[PDB]
Amino acid sequence: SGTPPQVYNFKRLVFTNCNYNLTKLLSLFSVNDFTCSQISPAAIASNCYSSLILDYFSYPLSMKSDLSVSSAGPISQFNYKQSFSNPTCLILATVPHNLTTITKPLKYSYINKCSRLLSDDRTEVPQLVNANQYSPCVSIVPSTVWEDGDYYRKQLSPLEGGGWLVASGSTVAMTEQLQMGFGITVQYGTDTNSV
Amino acid sequence: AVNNNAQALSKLASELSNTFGAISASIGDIIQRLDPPEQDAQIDRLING
Amino acid sequence: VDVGPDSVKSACIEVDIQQTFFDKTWPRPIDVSKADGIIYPQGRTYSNITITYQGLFPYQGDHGDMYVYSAGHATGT
Amino acid sequence: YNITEDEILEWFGITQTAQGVHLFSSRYVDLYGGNMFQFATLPVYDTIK
Amino acid sequence: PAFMLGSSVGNFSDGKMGRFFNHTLVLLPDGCGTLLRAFYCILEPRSGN
Ligand SMILES: *[C@@H]1O[C@H](CO)[C@@H](O[C@@H]2O[C@H](CO)[C@@H](O[C@@H]3O[C@H](CO[C@H]4O[C@H](CO)[C@@H](O)[C@H](O)[C@@H]4O)[C@@H](O)[C@H](O[C@H]4O[C@H](CO)[C@@H](O)[C@H](O)[C@@H]4O)[C@@H]3O)[C@H](O)[C@H]2NC(C)=O)[C@H](O)[C@H]1NC(C)=O
Ligand SMILES: *[C@@H]1O[C@H](CO)[C@@H](O[C@@H]2O[C@H](CO)[C@@H](O)[C@H](O)[C@H]2NC(C)=O)[C@H](O)[C@H]1NC(C)=O
Ligand SMILES: *[C@@H]1O[C@H](CO)[C@@H](O)[C@H](O)[C@H]1NC(C)=O
Ligand SMILES: *[C@@H]1O[C@H](CO)[C@@H](O)[C@H](O)[C@H]1NC(C)=O
Repeated sequence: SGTPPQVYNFKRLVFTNCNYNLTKLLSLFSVNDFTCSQISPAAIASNCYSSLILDYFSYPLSMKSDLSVSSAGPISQFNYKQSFSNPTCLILATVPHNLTTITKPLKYSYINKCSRLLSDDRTEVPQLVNANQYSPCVSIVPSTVWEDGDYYRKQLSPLEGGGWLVASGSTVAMTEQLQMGFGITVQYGTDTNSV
Repeated sequence: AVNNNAQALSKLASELSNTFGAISASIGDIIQRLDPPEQDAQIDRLING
Repeated sequence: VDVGPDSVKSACIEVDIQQTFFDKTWPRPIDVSKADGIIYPQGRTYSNITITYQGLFPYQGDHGDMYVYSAGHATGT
Repeated sequence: YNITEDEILEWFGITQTAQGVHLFSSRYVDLYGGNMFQFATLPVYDTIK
Repeated sequence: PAFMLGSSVGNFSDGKMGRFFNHTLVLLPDGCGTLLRAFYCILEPRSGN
């Protein structure tokens, strides 16, 4: 339901004390690309866990090679991260033609740089967004980016370290059909084993 | 001497939970959660340890 | 996207400054031997065993961060 | 959440992990004792600073 | 006790410390210590006395 959000705006859903099945879900998914790291394709539809976390976002196939864990692209720099502490799965899918419940946003986008300067206007340090974490650039970058290289800026309070936070975003136009991406991470002992 | 024998046997009885960098300790769980070409490496790490 | 109406008009009740009365210290640092205020194991309980465990804890005997509430002024009722 | 009244030292704890916000207490399990036990799991979106 | 949490700090109209922006966790014990009203929500100031 609704419009999928940007890759730097990844919506997370957590599942606990319930039952799941991909065959009732993945059948209506036009899965373009299917990868899983530290886990088998059959495990996510067969094995039992303690809890599930699934992050979904809008993601085209143009920056497909940036799905790698060790990739250093801006998507893997200031937009989305993956946890080294748990096995992961990556899904790249497309809206089915006989599926109009979902909606399409204006354009794909991501953040090409996210670094913070200090009050002295001479020292600049990039911040590294952590695994399953959100950069402070998310707090100032809007949900959509109007055009490639859009610039955003904000003043930071001295109690928050002072200086300024600046960022720039880049855009990729829509294809014939909307493409989106999902990341799946499992948890085995983080609570009662019930899923 | 009795404690020496006890700790000598407890070295075996305790070490089986070690992973040696493998993602899990149970061999059945490794072959359940993984494809062959990487569970071979994980099992090999367990074998070496 | 939740529920809840709005309140009465813009008469926020006057808020005072009397921190000098609030500058009192009841000293109760924690005692890990007495075992007060410790996170349990998150998913697996144990029984009758001494276990080394990594987690999130406070230091021994931290004096703390003294805060307290009180009641407002009143002349009679 | 419903909480009854008492006069017993009540401990309470709040933390955040990548799973979400964890709220721990003693009013759910061990009243006359007192430790942490997860009574609430909250779907937080960003890390609290 | 009641606890309010966030990740963005600012100052009020008088410049005093305590103003936060965007979404904010608010935790409030309530009803003579019976309810534990919690919400990640949006705070909006008022401009009266
Ligand atoms: C003011 O007065 C006292 C302190 O001055 C406090 O209230 C009492 O505190 C004691 C603490 O020891 C409480 O005793 C505890 O009782 C538990 C069992 O109570 C249940 O079962 C009985 C029937 O057997 C019921 O009547 C009762 O209502 C409960 O349903 C025990 O399990 C506790 O044992 C714990 O400590 C011992 C060591 O002391 C351990 O060995 C145990 O494993 C366990 O950890 C404990 O003995 C007593 O219940 C409290 N009274 C009340 C009414 O709750 C308070 O500070 C305050 N009391 C007030 C305001 O009532
Ligand atoms: C919990 O562990 C302790 C220590 O291992 C046990 O205490 C010993 O119990 C045995 C038999 O029960 C006695 O022969 C020892 O003398 C005890 N040790 C001491 C120092 O007194 C205790 O019994 C265990 N409790 C349970 C329920 O298993
Ligand atoms: C947070 O509030 C500030 C206040 O102007 C605003 O500039 C900023 O865009 C907001 N951020 C989000 C993510 O809503
Ligand atoms: C708390 O108790 C009241 C009593 O009627 C009930 O209506 C309410 O649903 C209860 N809430 C919870 C969370 O148990």
